[PDB]
Amino acid sequence: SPKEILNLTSELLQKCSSPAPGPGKEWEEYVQIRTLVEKIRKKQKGLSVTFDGKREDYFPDLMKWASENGASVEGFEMVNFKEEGFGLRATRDIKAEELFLWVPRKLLMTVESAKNSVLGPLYSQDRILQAMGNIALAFHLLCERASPNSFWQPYIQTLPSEYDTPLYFEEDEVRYLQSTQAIHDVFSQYKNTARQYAYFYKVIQTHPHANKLPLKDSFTYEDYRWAVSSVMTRQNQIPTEDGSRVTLALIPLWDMCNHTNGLITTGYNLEDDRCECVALQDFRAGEQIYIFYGTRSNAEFVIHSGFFFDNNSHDRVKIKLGVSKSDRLYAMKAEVLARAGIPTSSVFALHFTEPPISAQLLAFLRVFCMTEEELKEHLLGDSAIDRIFTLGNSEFPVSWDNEVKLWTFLEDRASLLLKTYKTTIEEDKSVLKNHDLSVRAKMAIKLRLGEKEILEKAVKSAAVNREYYRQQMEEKAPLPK
Amino acid sequence: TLKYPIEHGIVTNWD
Ligand SMILES: Nc1ncnc2c1ncn2[C@@H]1O[C@H](CSCC[C@H](N)C(=O)O)[C@@H](O)[C@H]1O
Repeated sequence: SPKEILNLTSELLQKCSSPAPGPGKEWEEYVQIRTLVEKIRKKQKGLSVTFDGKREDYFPDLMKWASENGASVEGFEMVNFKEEGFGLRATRDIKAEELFLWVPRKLLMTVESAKNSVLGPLYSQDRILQAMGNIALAFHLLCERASPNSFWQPYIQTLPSEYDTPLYFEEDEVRYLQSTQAIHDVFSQYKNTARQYAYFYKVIQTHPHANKLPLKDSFTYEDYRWAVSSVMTRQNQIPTEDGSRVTLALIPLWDMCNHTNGLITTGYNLEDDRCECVALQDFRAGEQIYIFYGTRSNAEFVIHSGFFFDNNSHDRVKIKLGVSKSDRLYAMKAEVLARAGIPTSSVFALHFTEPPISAQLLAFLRVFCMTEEELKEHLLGDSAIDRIFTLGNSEFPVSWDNEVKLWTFLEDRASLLLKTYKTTIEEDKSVLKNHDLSVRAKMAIKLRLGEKEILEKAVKSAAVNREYYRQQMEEKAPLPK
Repeated sequence: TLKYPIEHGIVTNWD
């Protein structure tokens, strides 16, 4: 039994350490790794540490523990909402901009507190823990979870026991994501998590510095999946106590807030050394208290936060572009891009906005479509630097011809990207309307639908811009300057 | 504005 798991993890480690098999076999590799992980999971006993009470049975201890250490505990209560899970609900009227939530640093779990814990000796030895603060947080969480007298037990006992990150998806739920951009990040997350589990399983067994860890006695795959999912769905970047650099931290109590659209209203107060949150909007008594997590895409929300946000105003897809080495004007284009601070090839973003492209992508596309004569004007003479300076400004085109070319290219490229999907937008909408699906299945289908809808809007916006600049060209309008 | 804005669930690299 004990030698069997070591065999499987060794088999899992070589499998997940192997290089990518090419993109055409990435699904087969994913299923192969899934098969090994489930075999290990069926031979283990789930979470090493489980608690007798329900999740809500421990929230009063969280409040008492946070109150003794200087945190705000009045004006809100914990409620199990259907849509978002557990969250905060106001018990009094809270006005927008009111400072209603604060958490002193003493309560936080940080990379620094991980270094000072029982994990300290192993942390001082393992290059992965030293380089990856998020993984160190995950093991800090696991070691304190298995320590009954831990200072952070009131926080750990109120954490979720499961998440909706793709690590928890069924095979057929991930299968909805075939042919999308997002599935490659799902592949990487699964392979990384499996490789990390097998690596640290062997490290804990071979390193004498790990002999005092509770994980030396029990460390299951379920433990690791839970720990990394807890960190990825809740971790935060804060300044060190010195204020000279940044670190990663879990912030109890405040991280129970669920997400809505708006602005970030949570910041660190270094003078008083505590996290502070002001109300994003008015919250009447009985209304859920929301915060704005950040300007993340729905792909990021699904993969790293475990939920899909309808009406995400910051949604985007990726588009990879680069100047071809077979372009006769490669050297000139690469130099103009270098002088503008833009790489010759990169992954850009297409936004669900008008225009769908940033200033950096606009600048790239302009250089991408420049003639030799236009390139020389951005490389030579007393006006070249001024021309570089306006490259990302929609109000100052290189020429009407350059604009028509770049919007034609983007229209063609976004149209071609749409042709690489296994389903159409209308088919996805029919699936959502006519099938009865799990939460995780709809996250996947809405993800693949959102990718095509962003590309479809980008096609329409580029076609409209092509016609605008074509009109300027045929009317011989003076260039703005 | 916010000197140290805190992003709930900020995305990190896992390898
Ligand atoms: N707008 C939203 N819609 C659905 N789920 C949300 C959401 N905002 C936050 N969540 C959920 O809340 C998690 C962030 S931690 C927030 C507290 C959490 N609901 C809990 O019970 O502990 C995310 O992983 C996501 O599952």
